Amino acid sequence: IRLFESQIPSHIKDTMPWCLVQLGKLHFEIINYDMSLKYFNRLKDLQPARVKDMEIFSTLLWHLHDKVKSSNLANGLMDTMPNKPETWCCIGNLLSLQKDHDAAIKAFEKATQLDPNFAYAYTLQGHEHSSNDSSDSAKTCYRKALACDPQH
Amino acid sequence: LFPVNHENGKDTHLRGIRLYVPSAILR
Amino acid sequence: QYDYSPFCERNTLRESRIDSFLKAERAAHCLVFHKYRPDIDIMCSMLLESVPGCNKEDLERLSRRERLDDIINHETNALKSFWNDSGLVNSLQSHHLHEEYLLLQEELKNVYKIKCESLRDKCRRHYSN
Amino acid sequence: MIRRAPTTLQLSHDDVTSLIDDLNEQKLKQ
Amino acid sequence: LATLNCLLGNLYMKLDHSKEGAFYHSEALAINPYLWESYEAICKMRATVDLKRVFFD
Amino acid sequence: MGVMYFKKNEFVKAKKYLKKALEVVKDLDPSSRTTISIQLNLGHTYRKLNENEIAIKCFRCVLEKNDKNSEIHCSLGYLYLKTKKLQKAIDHLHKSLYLKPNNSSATALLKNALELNVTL
Repeated sequence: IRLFESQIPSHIKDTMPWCLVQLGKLHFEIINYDMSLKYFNRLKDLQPARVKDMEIFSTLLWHLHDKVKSSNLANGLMDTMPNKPETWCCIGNLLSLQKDHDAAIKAFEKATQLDPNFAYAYTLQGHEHSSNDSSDSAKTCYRKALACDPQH
Repeated sequence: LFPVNHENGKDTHLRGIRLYVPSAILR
Repeated sequence: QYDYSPFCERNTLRESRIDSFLKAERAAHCLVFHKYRPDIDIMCSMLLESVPGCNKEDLERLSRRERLDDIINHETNALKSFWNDSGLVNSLQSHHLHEEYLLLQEELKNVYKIKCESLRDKCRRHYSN
Repeated sequence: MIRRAPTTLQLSHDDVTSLIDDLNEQKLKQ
Repeated sequence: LATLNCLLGNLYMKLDHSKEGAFYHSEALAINPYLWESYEAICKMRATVDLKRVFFD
Repeated sequence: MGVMYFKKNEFVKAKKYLKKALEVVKDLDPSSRTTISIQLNLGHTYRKLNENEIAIKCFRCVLEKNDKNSEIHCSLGYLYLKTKKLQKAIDHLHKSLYLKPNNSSATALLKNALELNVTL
C-alpha cells in the first residue's frame, strides 16, 4: 500500500482496473472493509461485465450485507459468463447471505465441477459447511480446498 | 402414545417436536 | 467407350448400373442445360450473378446501394420470389393462388416471432443442464 | 499374448505406524 | 527464445515440477523483462528473482 | 523376482533384480504400465532399504507419468515426513486426500505433520 502511495502515480492508480483489483484485495487482506468497497465500485463503473475475480467482492459484500448490490452483480455476471466458476460462487455467496444454504452448497459444488482447479470455491464450501453444524463434511471439504491451493 | 383425539377424533398430527439436553468472525 | 471410372473406384461396374448411370446423367444435365455425352463436354460490372428470389431489377438496385389485375400481378410476384422461378404457377388455376397466398404470409409471419428472468430462477437452467 | 499386469508393491500400515511412532519419540527426545 | 522458455516453464508447472520450471521461467524473464507471465508464474511458485538486476540490466 | 525377494524380506537381491529390469526397459517404451510398475516397486524397495533420495526420485518420475494415484501421493507424504520436508509432505498428503477423501492412514499422517510443523 505504501508503494501504491509513493511509487504509483494517482492517474494510473485510479484508472487501472487491475490496480483497483489488487488494491481492493490488499485492503481486504488488512481487513479494511470500507476502503475496498469504494474502489470495487469504481471498478464496476469502469466495466460491469468483468468476471476475473469477483470472489473477493462477493466475500466482502456478504460481510456488508448489501443484498441489492449482490443481486445486481450476480445477475450481470451470470448473464455474461454462465460457465465461469466465479459467477456461481458469487451466486452461492448471495444465497448463503439470504438464509438457505443447501442450495448454496449445491451451487458451490457445481461451480467446482466447472473448474476442479478453483481452490477458493472449495474453501468457501468448507467455510459454509460450518454454518450447517456439520464437521466431517466441512473437514473433508477443507482438506480438499487446501489440496488445490498449497498456500491458503 | 396417542390413544384418543379431541371430539372423538381418529388420526393425529404433530406440528412440532424437539429434544433438549444439557452439557467477530471471518468468512 | 463411355467412361465410368470416377463414378465408382471399383474398376468394373456391372452393365445394369452402366446404363442406369448413363441414362440418369444425361437427363440430369438435360434438365439443367435445357430448361450427347458427359465426358465429351462439361462446359456451359457487379460480380453477383444471382440471389434466390432476386430478379434483375433487384440486382440493379443493389448496384445503386438501394385493381383485380394489379393484385394478381402481386399474387404471381410473391410466388415468383419464394418458389425460385417455378414454372407450375402459370398452370395453377387463379382461385387456387389465393389460399396458397394467405398461407404464405401466415406461415411467414410465424417465422418473425420465432426469429425474434429473475436471478434465482434463471440460475436453475444451467444447474439442471 | 495376454501379458499379466505386473504386481505392485503397497505401503503397509505397520511400517507407517512404526515410522510415526519413531517420529513421536524423536520429537519427545529434545 | 523469450517465449520458448516461458512455455516450457508452463509445461513444468502443469507437470507440478517447480525448481527447473522456476529457473526456466527466470531465464525467459531475463531474456525480455516485459513478458510478465514469467514473473506471475514465479510469484505463484514463491521463487526469488533479482528484479533490480534483471530489469535494469 | 524382485517382488518375491521383497516379500521374502530379502531386499538386496530384489533391488539388483529390479535395477536390471529397469535398465533393460530403460531405453524403450517409457509408457505402457511396465516402467510404471518397475519404478514403483523399485521405489518401494528403496524406501524399505532405508535409502530415500533415489526412492523420492523414482516416485517423482512415476507421479510425472501418472498423477491420478492416491497410493503414490501417500508414499510421497511418507517419504517427505521421514525427512524434514514438511511442506512437501503436507502438500502431497492433501493431494492424496483430494484424490481419495476416505483414507485411513492419511488422516493420522496429516495430524502428525501439522502438529510437527506447528511445533517447529
